[PDB]
Amino acid sequence: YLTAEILELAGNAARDNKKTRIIPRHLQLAIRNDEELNKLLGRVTIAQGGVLPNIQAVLLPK
Amino acid sequence: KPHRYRPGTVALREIRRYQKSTELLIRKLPFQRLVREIAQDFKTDLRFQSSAVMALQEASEAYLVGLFEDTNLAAIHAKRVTIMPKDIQLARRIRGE
Amino acid sequence: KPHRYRPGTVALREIRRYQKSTELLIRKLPFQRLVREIAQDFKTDLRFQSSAVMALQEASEAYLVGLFEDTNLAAIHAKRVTIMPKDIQLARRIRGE
Amino acid sequence: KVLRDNIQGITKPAIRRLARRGGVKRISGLIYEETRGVLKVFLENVIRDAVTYTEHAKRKTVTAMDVVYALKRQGRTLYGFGG
Amino acid sequence: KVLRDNIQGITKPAIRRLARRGGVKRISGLIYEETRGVLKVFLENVIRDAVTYTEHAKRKTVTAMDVVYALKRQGRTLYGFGG
DNA sequence: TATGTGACACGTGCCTGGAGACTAGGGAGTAATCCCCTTGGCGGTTAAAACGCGGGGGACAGCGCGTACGTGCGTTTAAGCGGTGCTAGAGCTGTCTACGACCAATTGAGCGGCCTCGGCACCGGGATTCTCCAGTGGCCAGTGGCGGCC
DNA sequence: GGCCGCCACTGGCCACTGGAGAATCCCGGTGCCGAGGCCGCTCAATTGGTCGTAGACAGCTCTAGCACCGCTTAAACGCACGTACGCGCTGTCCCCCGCGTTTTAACCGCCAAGGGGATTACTCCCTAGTCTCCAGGCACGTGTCACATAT
Repeated sequence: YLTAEILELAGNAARDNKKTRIIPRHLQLAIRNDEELNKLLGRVTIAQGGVLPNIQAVLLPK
Repeated sequence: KPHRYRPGTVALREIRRYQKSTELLIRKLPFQRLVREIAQDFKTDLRFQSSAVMALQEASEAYLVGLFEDTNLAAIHAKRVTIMPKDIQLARRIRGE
Repeated sequence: KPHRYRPGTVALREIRRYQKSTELLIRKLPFQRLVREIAQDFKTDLRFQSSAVMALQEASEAYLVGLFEDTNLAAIHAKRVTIMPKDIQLARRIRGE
Repeated sequence: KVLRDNIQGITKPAIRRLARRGGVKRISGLIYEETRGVLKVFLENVIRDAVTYTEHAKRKTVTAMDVVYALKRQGRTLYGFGG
Repeated sequence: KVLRDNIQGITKPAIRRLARRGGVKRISGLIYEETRGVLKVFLENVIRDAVTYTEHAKRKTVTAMDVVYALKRQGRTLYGFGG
């Protein structure tokens, strides 16, 4: 069940990134944007996952 | 005049780039050399799988990055945009080290 | 003239007192009421050994106190002495809560 | 029979006492209820697991070593009641 | 064979790259050597664990299996190395 | 200091859990080897690291100031003691069966090996997109002239 | 006739605007090598049957928690009131950052050495298990001084 749902998330992310085959960046973006999965795996690190695109508001100009 | 971007513009651009990117950010050979150097301090003549070195690089980069977002949270919490040594010291102590 | 201490002096005095003391700072029976209320929201007719309620207590203010030294370090980090709830949010986020 | 408000049973002076134990000398007024919510969050986070252990023991009454277990699950190991 | 100052091998622009991935907009000049010390302390902790695993394995060859054991032992579990 | 008390520390029955003798067998220690994986080394090749330099943006000092919270004090209440009743229910103990570990077989699903190919990496040309900087008018206050007044 | 207030010009400052320039993506084309799918092996998953036993159940019990009731008193609560604290403004120096230039060493690519991880084989050292037994520590009980409270 859990592999099926994370594979749904990964396939959705790959189709968002227009890729047929899933990559660890898709895995990172999928696992960080599901709050139950993210707080399930806050201390679990993915090889070559990268980070979420996240910029604080005061970092933006004006 | 020659072109010149204002400060922070290129910084935000590379922030977006490296958030977009997934690759390792430090050079492979000096990292492996440092790993061998510090592992020699505990026991002599240690041989390394390159996969082990890459795992160390990956875990180290992720650990450092997470510490850096904590530093960012401290800096914006301190009403500043420039990170400071006391921010990292605070973040380490709050995490419990 | 009725004596009045300047602000912070008393607060430091019971800071020293409660740092000296080990006794529990929570009214026990309202805390037990809150435990039974929250636990009833998941399972009805829950009965409690009093020692379990006690253990839940010192666990609770252990978490709360450690949160307050974290937030106090955050507040003095921000060059302030009056604590804000955003300090608490910062501490919770850095701890990964 | 049921209860509706006991979060206010954790009074503002009790929170003030804890902050003095935390070394906090000056406390904003916005602090108290937000801290009540935070501690409450910690409370169902522990008591859900405590109830889960209690029902899995086929007991209806909560026992203390179940609380000891649920607290060491959160990385919050407590000494003096295990066993 | 014998090397000394490879902590400086983690160069300052590499630290800037890590910071920009970390969302840092501005970096103080005092940051880099501190972060060098921090990543240092972290790395001899984890490779001390790795060395202890490897000598327990009666090996001089460090395996990534030992590495991922060490990282999950410090609560920093890494995926993707055969674990 | 006084004290009086109950927690704490120690005497005592006990039984059960640790230990002594033996056994069987099997997990681990050890020899070989080999080969695969790791180490060691040269040479382009830049990307990256470093160096420098103006210069804007940001930490930070100072101040005012208006506030929200420390401090003090009387009140109500509800926390806390303590005392009784009583029961759910945790928990302890016979029972016998579901159920699952264990032994012989055998296979077929799951893993090693290969091959290829198409998803995907790389590159180069447009299109885009943003942003930063030169103008661009409005606004506001500075400023000189003018007319009335004394 | 000079002065003063008014009035109209004016210059500088500040928000707005268009365009240029460079970064960024997107589109199309090209190679190229991991995906994955097919094929052969094998070992372990399954089937079947057995023995023993783990635990669910039944049943009791006694005990700990729940409720209540009354007293008490300190804690909470709420109001008064001062003061110090966030904190925004202003400014000011100076600190990294963008933009180059140099330079250097990382990396790839290739090549040679060997060594120790892993694998198989053999062995035997050790230990789990069984029977017997007895004493070590635990429950229970009971005096007693450390110290909490009081002054």
